[PDB]
Amino acid sequence: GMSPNYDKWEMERTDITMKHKLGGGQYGEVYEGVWKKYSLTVAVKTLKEDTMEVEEFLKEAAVMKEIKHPNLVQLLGVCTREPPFYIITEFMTYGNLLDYLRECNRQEVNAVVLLYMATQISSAMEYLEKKNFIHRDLAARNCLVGENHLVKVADFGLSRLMTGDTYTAPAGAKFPIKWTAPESLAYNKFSIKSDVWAFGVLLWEIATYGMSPYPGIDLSQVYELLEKDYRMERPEGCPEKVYELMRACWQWNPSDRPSFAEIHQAFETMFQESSISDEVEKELGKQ
Ligand SMILES: Cc1cc(Nc2cc(N3CCN(C)CC3)nc(Sc3ccc(NC(=O)C4CC4)cc3)n2)[nH]n1
Repeated sequence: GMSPNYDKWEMERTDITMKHKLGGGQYGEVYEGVWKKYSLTVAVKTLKEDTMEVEEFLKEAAVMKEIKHPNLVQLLGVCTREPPFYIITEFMTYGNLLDYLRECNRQEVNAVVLLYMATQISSAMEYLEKKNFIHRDLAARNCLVGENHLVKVADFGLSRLMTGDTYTAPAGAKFPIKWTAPESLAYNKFSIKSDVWAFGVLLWEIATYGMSPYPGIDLSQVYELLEKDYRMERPEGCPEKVYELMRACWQWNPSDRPSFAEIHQAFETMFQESSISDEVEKELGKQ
């Protein structure tokens, strides 16, 4: 018999040491912290006093208690009973994937590692796909990097458990044009298929080591271009099979886009073969 107000996810703020702010203010009020009890470094997202976004914060916290996967950043606890609200998650030492890609050593982050990243992400999405959840904000900036190129998807502020086949965002809502599928931009309609489209754009960010999508193109012209069947070109050095998958993710009709299960299977096979090849190449100097 547990105590009356026992809540398995709650923890006292005093258990956490708050340190420096992370993400240079780009990700809101998030700080690096330490869960003293375990001398564990953790990430802590908080909410400013006053704020008119408390509901959004609680929802984000709620969703994280519902998902668990090796490639989804893990919620460790929350402080949502009174005033300063906290969301505590495992710490990913290398930060967000976009900056990781923009500052990496390409000798280390090579062809094999890029496929490994996409394989890990598709794995997480296959999990969400089968749970019938939508992420709604897939982008390299929303993925994190740990030791040994470990990659996990994060930022579930818009993640939704779907009841139907689609989700209609409220009128007036604004979205990241470059990662947003046409049906979403035009009718605010989202589905696992719109996440697939987004995944295609994320593959492109990986392939280009973090370049911003649709180079030089004006945001106001993106939709018109897509409608005429324009799509970003194959990045220099990007394997043909990967670009094909990319193009499949950008099929105009959501029903024509592949499933994450299919995407994951494709990358798993490409990663394996590419990995083997890399190890055999190293073998050329040591047997
Ligand atoms: C969730 C999470 C985040 C992390 N790790 C990090 C690490 C990081 N770094 C800054 C730059 N150095 C060179 C490397 C480490 N910068 C950020 S910037 C950042 C901070 C927080 C969030 N997201 C949240 O707190 C969400 C999950 C509720 C996203 C990006 N996040 N581990 N776990």
